[PDB]
Amino acid sequence: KLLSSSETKRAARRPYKPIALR
Amino acid sequence: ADKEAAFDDAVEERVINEEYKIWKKNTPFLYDLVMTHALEWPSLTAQWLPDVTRPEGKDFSIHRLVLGTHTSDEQNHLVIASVQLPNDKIEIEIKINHEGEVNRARYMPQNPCIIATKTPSSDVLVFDYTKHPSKPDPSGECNPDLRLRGHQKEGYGLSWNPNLSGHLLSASDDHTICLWDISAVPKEGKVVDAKTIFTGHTAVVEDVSWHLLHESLFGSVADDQKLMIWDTRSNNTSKPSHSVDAHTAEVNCLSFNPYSEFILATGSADKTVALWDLRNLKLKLHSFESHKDEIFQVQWSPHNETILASSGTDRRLNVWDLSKIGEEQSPEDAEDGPPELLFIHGGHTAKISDFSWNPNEPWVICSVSEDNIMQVWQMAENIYND
Repeated sequence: KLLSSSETKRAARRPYKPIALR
Repeated sequence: ADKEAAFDDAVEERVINEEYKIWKKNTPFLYDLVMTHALEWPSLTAQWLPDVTRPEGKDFSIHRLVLGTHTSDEQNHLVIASVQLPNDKIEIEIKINHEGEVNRARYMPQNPCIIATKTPSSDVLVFDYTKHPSKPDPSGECNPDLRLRGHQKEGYGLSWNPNLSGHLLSASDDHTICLWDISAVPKEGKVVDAKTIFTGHTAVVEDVSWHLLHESLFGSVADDQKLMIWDTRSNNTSKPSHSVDAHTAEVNCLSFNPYSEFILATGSADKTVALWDLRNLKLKLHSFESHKDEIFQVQWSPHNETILASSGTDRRLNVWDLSKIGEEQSPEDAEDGPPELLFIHGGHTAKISDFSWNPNEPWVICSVSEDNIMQVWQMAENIYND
């Protein structure tokens, strides 16, 4: 849960935006 | 002058490389597998062979791909590559001399050693790779096991009947679709002639595909913006059984759903994929939008009935899930695309020429682009597994 499945699904549709590790 | 174009391209290429850098850094989270491999020459075609071999005790399996070449000008080949895939390196295994670039190559389902190819010429070649050496002759002389005639020009569309062994359809820039029955093998005729020619289209025919259940039905799509449904039992070959105004631009591809005998998909220069019900072709079921440029390939998942993928000129491969159609989104999410858009593969940095879903490893895809790159990849399981 550094990265949720939900943020993973969202990142799946924004491949050119860096993934936000919060 | 013309200078503005080469400068504008170079600025674009610069954006493309930046985006690539970001995608590459993102891959650990988006993918359970990503393999990138630079081919000697670009391939215009890709298709997984049906066979897998799983060595005892080992942590991988071996799979194989029909590819081809597209040389600036040098000897062209038809290729069989092997791919080792992790379990639950890529190597060229066969090269066969080929008259020009391989526009498309497809194996016969009933005999996977047989492979049809489309060429820059009007000829549609057929090869049987078991009847050829692995190492091609340094002469570069292309000796095809058959040679099919009927077309006046090249094309792309190519489709073996999965219910009638040896029935081959083909599409051409000449506006026609040819059928061959190579089951009528002669001792060594070594050149065949077309059993039927279908002339319903009034422009370049971009693609053709047999229906997967009903041996008499096939679909074709063309630059006249039409989807046409043909029954080989009707005697009229100038007028299809159905003809649909499918898209607002050229129609480059179609794919029949392998679980739903009434459902198909078409992809277009209008930047959409259209969903169709053969029982009421007057009305499009849905239009999938997200692509930024012309779509050239569309393929249903062989494992998941609601899953479809599309590729084209925008360098992206999109994967769609129909079951998410109509779901509600936050505004942040809706900015990214419609709810049925499941995944955007951003691994490529040039036009995607073809892709193929692996028929033995769910979710594995192989995609090839114009800059020589071939990728074999599999999205992260939590993306789809919920």
